[PDB]
Amino acid sequence: MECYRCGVSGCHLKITCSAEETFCYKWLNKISNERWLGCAKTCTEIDTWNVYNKCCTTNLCNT
Repeated sequence: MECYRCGVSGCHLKITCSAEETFCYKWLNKISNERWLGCAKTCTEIDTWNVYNKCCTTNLCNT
């Protein structure tokens, strides 16, 4: 499965999650304009007031 990570200037990068990671987590920090996009094992959804993290089990579900 492939996900969508964010480089240093771009946010449309298609990476490949090894057989180890099959989850697509996309966290957004409406404070430090910083987001944690990548593949992980479990989910850590963070839907607060400024932060918004969403995990997926499909393809490029984090774009």
